[PDB]
Amino acid sequence: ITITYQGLFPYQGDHGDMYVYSAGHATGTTPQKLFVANYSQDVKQFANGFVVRIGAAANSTGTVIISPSTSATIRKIYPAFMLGSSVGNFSDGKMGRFFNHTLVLLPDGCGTLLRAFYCILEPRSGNHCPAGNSYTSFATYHTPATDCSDGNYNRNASLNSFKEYFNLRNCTFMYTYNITEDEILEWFGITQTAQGVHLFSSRYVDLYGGNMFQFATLPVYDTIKYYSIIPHSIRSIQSDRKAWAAFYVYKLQPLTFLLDFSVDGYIRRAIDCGFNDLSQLHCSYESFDVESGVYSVSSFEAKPSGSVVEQVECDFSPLLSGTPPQVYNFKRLVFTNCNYNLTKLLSLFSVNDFTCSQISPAAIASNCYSSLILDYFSYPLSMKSDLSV
Amino acid sequence: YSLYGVSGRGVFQNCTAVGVRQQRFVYDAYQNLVGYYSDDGNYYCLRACVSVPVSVIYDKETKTHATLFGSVACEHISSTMSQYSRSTRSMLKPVGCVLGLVNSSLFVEDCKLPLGQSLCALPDTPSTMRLASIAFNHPIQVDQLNSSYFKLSIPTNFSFGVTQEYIQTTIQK
Amino acid sequence: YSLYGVSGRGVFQNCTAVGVRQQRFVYDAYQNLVGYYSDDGNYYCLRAC
Amino acid sequence: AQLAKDKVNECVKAQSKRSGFCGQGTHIVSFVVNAPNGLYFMHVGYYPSNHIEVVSAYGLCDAANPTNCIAPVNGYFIKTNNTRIVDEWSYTGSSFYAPEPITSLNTKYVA
Amino acid sequence: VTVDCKQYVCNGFQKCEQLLREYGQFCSKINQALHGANLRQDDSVRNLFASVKSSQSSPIIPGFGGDFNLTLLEPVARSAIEDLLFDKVTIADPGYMQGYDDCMQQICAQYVAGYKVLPPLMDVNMEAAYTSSLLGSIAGVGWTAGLSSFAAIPFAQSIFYRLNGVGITQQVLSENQKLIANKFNQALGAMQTGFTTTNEAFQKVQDAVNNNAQALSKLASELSNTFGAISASIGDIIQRLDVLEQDAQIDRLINGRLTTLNAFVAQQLVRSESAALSAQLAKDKVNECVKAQSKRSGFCGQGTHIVSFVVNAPNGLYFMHVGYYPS
Repeated sequence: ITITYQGLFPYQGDHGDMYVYSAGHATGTTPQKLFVANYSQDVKQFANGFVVRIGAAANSTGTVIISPSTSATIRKIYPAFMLGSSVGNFSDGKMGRFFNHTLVLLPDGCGTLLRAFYCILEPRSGNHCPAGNSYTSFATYHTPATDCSDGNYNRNASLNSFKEYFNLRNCTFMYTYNITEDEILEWFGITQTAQGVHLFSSRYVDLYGGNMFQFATLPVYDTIKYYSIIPHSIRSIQSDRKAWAAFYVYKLQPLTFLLDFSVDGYIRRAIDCGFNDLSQLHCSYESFDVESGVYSVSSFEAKPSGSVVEQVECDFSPLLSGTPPQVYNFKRLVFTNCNYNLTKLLSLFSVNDFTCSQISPAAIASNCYSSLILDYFSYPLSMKSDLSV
Repeated sequence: YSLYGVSGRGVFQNCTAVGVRQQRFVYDAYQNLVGYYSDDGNYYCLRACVSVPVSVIYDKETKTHATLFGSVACEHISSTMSQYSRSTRSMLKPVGCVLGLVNSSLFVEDCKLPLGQSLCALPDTPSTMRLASIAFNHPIQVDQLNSSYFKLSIPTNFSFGVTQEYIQTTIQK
Repeated sequence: YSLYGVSGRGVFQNCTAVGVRQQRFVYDAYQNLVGYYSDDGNYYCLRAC
Repeated sequence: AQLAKDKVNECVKAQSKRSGFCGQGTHIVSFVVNAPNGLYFMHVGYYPSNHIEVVSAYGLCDAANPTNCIAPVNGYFIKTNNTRIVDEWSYTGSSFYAPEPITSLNTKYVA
Repeated sequence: VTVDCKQYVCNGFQKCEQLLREYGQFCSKINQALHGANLRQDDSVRNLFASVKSSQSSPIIPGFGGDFNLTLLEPVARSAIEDLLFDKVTIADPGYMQGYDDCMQQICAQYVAGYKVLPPLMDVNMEAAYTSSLLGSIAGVGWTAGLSSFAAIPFAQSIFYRLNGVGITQQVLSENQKLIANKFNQALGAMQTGFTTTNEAFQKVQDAVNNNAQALSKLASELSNTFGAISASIGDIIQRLDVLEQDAQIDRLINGRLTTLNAFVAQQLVRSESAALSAQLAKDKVNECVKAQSKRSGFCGQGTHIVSFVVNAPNGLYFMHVGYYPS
């Protein structure tokens, strides 16, 4: 069956966000500094979640990234994500710190499992660690010479690297999902409902076609508002450097698609109905094919600009005319139902001090009120310490 | 705009001169306000929102869409117009001006054939895109003579036969 | 029949072979289910009354 | 359906000397077959398609003035005065192609 | 007229657009239904004029019949009587790259959007071309002797044979005398002066333009502003409460406003089908009363019919049947 269906989809032509992981620095014999992008400080809004194109360039020839003049066969690599409800800065001021319980999705074992865990992430204090000196970014890594030897993949390699930057505390779960090793393109997705966080993959149900199906619901009931991509760097030596397939993240939103279901049930075509009038027409008819003619698609309404508000002008008059009385005979101006230019009034005088209580001078110019009272009097600057709330 | 207790979206113009002028709106027989007041003190008569009444000229045989605007404008639009809300909706994708503005080349290009898919006033728009043919009519006009003789257009070939129309007679019961 | 969260009245037959096969119904463009799954593991496609 | 009965009694039995309804051309035969829910017609019409502009009158006269023109189609061409009209052309001397009405203006041939 | 639903309902507000999503089947059936209605109507226009012209004009020369003063000449393109029944009919429409901007300088088929009027498949010069070649074929085709494989005969002799036919006065009366010509021209002269107001057909014409203009603009003015329970064009727009109950009042306004839009679509199917019945009647009036004579009573109104002329009226044809009246 074909149909029009309303659900979470990426939009037609969306380039998404591209991420790439790189081999680290190395001599001929020794891995050195990790080599990463600035992804940890780039915290994104989760909104409705996202889908991920994984491994698309696998097989093709590409650069090694850290050594652009060096090309290599591209291998699939899996993405890692940090998701949570509250973010901020690390002690040295850098962005990318997730507070309270944080969901971490971290592949491991040279791409043969996914770990999903929900813990408080306590930043560690050693050199280059997030609560230590010389911190730049956290990251994960593995060391292929020792972690990816035939028949003895190190399941925990990435997890162990993560544990160097953070202590995991009060974990409510840690699940693992096995992955068969191959270089096949795949799709991953993540959403959330009141039932928890839902993980999707093409791997188990449509490995060769890409349709995503649910493989887990994680008991995460605090709403995810933020995510970041955890940079991974591969601690290879120079002669072992590979190129790792970029992956692409596309945000989801509620859209109505034409979905074309094959006999075997899979979706091999779709139309993003809102993409343009032609696609719109194409969707009407509840079919992929729409007969040749003129089809009316809706407007195109203009954008609001110059939002006129009408209500006028507050009367500061009797202040300027005469002798300001003494503080104990202060005169009171009351203001109901009018517009005020106060920065006007304060441009006449030379202003020496401006302090407010339960408000700011910035704020008190901007806001609207139901009542404004202005009290004025003669008063010497010498006695500023006595005119205080 | 956003006036006193009333919301709305309008294009104010300094118009003349119809109203009450002491209380400060003017309606036209409905809920709407057409529309001056409030400014101090003039006549800023309002209007309804601007909408571009767009369409689509598919052509599924060659799979070539061609977005036509309704009746405006060759001059006022911009390509992938950024002043307007809904393509519809997420993404979009200029020659007129006989009907309206079209995002499809080209100018007439006369005259063929005529047939579908047969757009509006008279762009007959074949494909392949390549709009605006005006293919009419044209009868084989015998000319009228002046004197006692008068010309006449008799033919030479029979060429019979057509299938013709269904006449429906019933329902399914 | 009376399946998991779904009621209904149908005539199951061992039919072939259209579905998803991992979650366990199949609809046809409406609320109805036409109709196999659930049996273990075959294709008992259902019909209306 | 009352229209179909009007199309069977006119276009199917008789000819019917009327335009579309009996679609597009001087109608000749029409056939009826039962379609789904309705009838269906296979109206066999004429379609001229090779038009040759020739010249009238309008008739003839002589020293004495009885006329000709027309039984039923026009003219009376020239070369010399020949009469296969609608549709093809052109006949012999008339002899049964001629009622004999009153004379008209543009005298002697006979417009 | 086609409504552009999913932006008629609603005015273009995203929550209301999502509540339309929920009803994404109904809107598709609306615009699907109107596009079908316009293809049926457009095939009535196309099939009508393809059963109008076919063959063969005189062509249009300033002297048709000597001396029958015919107003139906094109002066040059929309002849003079056609100019009278387009000037005297009150249309506030249309806009084709001058009327949109011309209304922007200030009916609202191009401002609510909302509803939207499509152009009528044929430019006015070309409908004028059909009926002008039809006026060319009045004389020769009105002869007959077969429809249509003929002719070029002057219009005067066409009305002496059309007049010889059913007003069966033979040749001695039309010879002695004519003028008839001044009585024919006198008849067409009172046919020039009299349109308003007591001369329906013409009130039928403005019953048609006021019919579809009334249905379109006035029914669309009833559809919007106002219908619903709280209906300030968005139920609780931004300015009033709630946010939770906003979907409730808005869903009242969408169920109601779209339901009444669906009543408009049923109405367009009704007047479209009756318009196709009457258009097939017009094709039956052109092939009988306009080409041939037609030896039949009203239809060819009131008297032994002689000539009949066709001019394009608003939305329809228009006939100037020239009948006999004994007295």
